[PDB]
Amino acid sequence: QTELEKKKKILAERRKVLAIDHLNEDQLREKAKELWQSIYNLEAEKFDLQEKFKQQKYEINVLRNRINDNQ
Amino acid sequence: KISASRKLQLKTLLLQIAKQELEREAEERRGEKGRALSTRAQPLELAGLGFAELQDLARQLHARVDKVDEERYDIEAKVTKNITEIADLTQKIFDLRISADAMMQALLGA
Amino acid sequence: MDDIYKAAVEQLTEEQKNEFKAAFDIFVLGAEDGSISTKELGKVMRMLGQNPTPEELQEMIDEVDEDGSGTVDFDEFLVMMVRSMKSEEELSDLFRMFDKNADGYIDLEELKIMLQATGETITEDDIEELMKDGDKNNDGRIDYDEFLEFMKGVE
Ligand SMILES: [Ca+2]
Ligand SMILES: [Ca+2]
Ligand SMILES: [Ca+2]
Repeated sequence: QTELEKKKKILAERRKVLAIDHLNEDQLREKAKELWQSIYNLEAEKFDLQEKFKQQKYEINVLRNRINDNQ
Repeated sequence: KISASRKLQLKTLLLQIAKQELEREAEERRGEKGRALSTRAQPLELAGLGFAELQDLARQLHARVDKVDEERYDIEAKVTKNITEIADLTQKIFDLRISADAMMQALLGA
Repeated sequence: MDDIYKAAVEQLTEEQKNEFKAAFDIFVLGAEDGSISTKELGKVMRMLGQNPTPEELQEMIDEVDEDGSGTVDFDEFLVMMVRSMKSEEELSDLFRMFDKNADGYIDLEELKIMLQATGETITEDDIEELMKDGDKNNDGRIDYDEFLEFMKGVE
């Protein structure tokens, strides 16, 4: 590692000590639950986008056919 | 070969199961969503974990939020370029292309 | 579109064909050949608001005058009456359900599975003529544009 890579590595670990390191077991259980619900919600929006992508490729292909044939 | 009233009778039914296979495909995607989310966002097992392992879990969950959010941005951007070029194609293909009640109430009435 | 009107006439119960005949016979009062010229049609138009020109009135007649008489008889009158009484987004989503191999076209066999999954008992003539009505370039398949014109007027 150099120094920009050292900087990014440290500022990411600092992001965790600021959000986590001052909590007790009960205060930290509620935090993990809180963080997991964010992951669930983000994975759901990723799933919805993956399906939309599969469908666009079909619409793109059909439009590719129509231009290909109408000339 | 067959009457014009039949060929419309068949088309009305064609669109009726093409609509029932559209929304059957919907719930098949809803169940496919929960099954996928169960493997990706596994529910938490917090009982029995010590403070050391509670804190370790809270930290890797913190790093996973940032990771999944850019895994989602990368696919969000792909569907954004698709929308733009969908509009391009849909456009470049367009650039290549009395009253019953009134009439019956006037002559009769009831 | 067209043959959807011709189908609507064949579905008129004798309760409506008695309604329309009674109205048609009041239309042709004063006409010598028993049909609707511009004189009879203009009277009824004034009777409900407007006053079209003797050529705007002849355009309405020629839109349904299949025997070249310049007038409207009772059979042509029923076509007039049904013309006077889904979107591309809906039809595009349903189009994808027909195209099971997802190649962008609706070929013969994909039509038959859809037809055989409708509940009716499907005749080979039904298969034969639905593809003749749908496929207008004659290349053995219904494409998107042909599919839209093939479902025009279907609820
Ligand atoms: Ca005529
Ligand atoms: Ca196909
Ligand atoms: Ca074709």
